[PDB]
Amino acid sequence: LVKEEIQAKEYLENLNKELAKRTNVETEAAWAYGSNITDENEKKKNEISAELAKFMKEVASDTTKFQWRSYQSEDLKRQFKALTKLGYAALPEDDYAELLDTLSAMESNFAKVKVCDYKDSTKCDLALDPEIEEVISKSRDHEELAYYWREFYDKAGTAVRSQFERYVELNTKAAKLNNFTSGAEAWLDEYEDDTFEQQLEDIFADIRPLYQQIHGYVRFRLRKHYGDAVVSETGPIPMHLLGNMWAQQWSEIADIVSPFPEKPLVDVSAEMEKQGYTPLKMFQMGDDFFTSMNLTKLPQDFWDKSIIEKPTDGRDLVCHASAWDFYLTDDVRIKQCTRVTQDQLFTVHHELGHIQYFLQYQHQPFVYRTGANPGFHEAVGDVLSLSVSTPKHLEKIGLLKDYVRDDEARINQLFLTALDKIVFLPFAFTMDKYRWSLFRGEVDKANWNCAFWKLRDEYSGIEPPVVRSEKDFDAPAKYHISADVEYLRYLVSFIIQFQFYKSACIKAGQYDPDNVELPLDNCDIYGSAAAGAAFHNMLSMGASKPWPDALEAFNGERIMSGKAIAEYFEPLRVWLEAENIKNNVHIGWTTSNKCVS
Ligand SMILES: *[C@@H]1O[C@H](CO)[C@@H](O)[C@H](O)[C@H]1NC(C)=O
Ligand SMILES: *[C@@H]1O[C@H](CO)[C@@H](O)[C@H](O)[C@H]1NC(C)=O
Ligand SMILES: [Zn+2]
Repeated sequence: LVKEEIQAKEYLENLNKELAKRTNVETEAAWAYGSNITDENEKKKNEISAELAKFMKEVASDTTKFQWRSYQSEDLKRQFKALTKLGYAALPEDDYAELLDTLSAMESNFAKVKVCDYKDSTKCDLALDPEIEEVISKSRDHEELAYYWREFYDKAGTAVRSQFERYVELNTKAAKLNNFTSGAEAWLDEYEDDTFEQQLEDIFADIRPLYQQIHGYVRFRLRKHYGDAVVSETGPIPMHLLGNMWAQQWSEIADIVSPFPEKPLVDVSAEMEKQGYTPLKMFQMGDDFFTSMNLTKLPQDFWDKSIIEKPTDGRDLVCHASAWDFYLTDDVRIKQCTRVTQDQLFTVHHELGHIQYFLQYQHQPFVYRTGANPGFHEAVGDVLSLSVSTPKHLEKIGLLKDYVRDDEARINQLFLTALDKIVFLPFAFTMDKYRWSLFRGEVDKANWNCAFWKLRDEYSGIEPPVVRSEKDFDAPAKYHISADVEYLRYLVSFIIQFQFYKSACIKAGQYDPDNVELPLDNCDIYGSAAAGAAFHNMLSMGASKPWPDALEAFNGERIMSGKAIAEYFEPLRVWLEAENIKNNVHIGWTTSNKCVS
């Protein structure tokens, strides 16, 4: 049994190596398909996934040869337990193949959406990225906005209802084969905490009043721009006016809702273009931020194999930005259809945070080469982006000029940041609240579409521009819903990234709550080896320990907390509460009239 444990340790070392080797090729096939959507690439991706699922079944069976619950090493026991968890690979081979086909159909559908131009309906080659996203972000023609909203949701959402239904069924079947009640419990398993969902309810409830104030002010300002017939005083905000196809962040309309329109609003896109920025330069700058913190420089494979601008050959691909670990040493890549904008610069850092994480844990055994939890993975790059976005940093790198950081400019900047960070929280929560409700069998198929919009109303106080019904199916028009990517990770990320940022800022000498010269919202951790060390300590652990141990390695904390994010926006909360009372701004909303059961 001491002998058996020694044998089990060698068995796991070899198994992890083999899993990394096989997953490398699965990842190559997935990369090929995602960068070039073809029936041939789809078939190879799905065959290799099927072969790997069959291997995982064998692995799970082989683990029963070892009396691993009697072993001394908690590490070995953790590895064995992770290797017993089959997920979708628990499905019978025919069901697994059908699930893969279903997922590919939805992903292909999303990637291939083309719409007709509003001004000339004979031009029908407008894609989400970049053409439709450009219109939704920049047009202030409410009819044009509503047209693109409808065309996109009809094609990206409604077209895949039947595939989505079958996916829900197979996801549920898989979950029950793994002894989870549903796919909701399967997803929640990744956080290794039986109170995790309630913890999020509690944090969300604390931040919700600030969201209500932001919502009310934005509606007030939208109504002043568009008039009562377009934006009602008391109803949910028509979502097509919020600058984003899913209304998940509202910073693209900052020029119609900024607190002080006479005072500066940071948008460095023009200066980036004036200075001849390219996607390459943007990625080089991100790399430089990480190396400035004494973290790992991007390896040669990254530069040689990444795709950092949209192809011009007219093939179909998934343009949704992503970061890829190929499970060797130093083979890590990003695929991004990069444009030279402030928003895209943040996305670059977001994706490079994933890459940094891959590099930091690449010597862990294969089973531990992943995030402490899914939210940790999403948070890394956003911590850097918070620094990148500060007037302090943008002035230093020459992208922001003639900027006086007076009280009004500060409110503009905090408000802009809140349009990205606070507004996203109810959005992110609803993406999984909706799917969990379907996974759990709590909504009859007859009510699936209005269940989606009811949640979007309840939590975000937004609604479609036009009346929808159960003849539409709108949820899959969000990438992650069509792609079967869990979304709670982003809610978790948006909370914990402020915990990481606050701690890194203190370690860098960039934040002191008692010093007016060092406010949290102007902290730049660029150049801080001390902040980098904290990242190294956490990120190098991968998934070797439960996430509270990874957090503790960073800053001694073990608890997920909304204190930091509230602290960041406290100056905005004070101003905004006073401003809404001053202007008699209506808070809250009536139930939406936009979904017919
Ligand atoms: C796209 O993939 C197909 C194989 O499915 C291939 O014939 C074609 O050359 C590929 N294009 C690129 C740019 O890789
Ligand atoms: C920087 O990182 C290297 C590599 O991890 C480490 O050995 C060294 O201690 C760090 N240097 C500083 C100044 O923190
Ligand atoms: Zn991400």
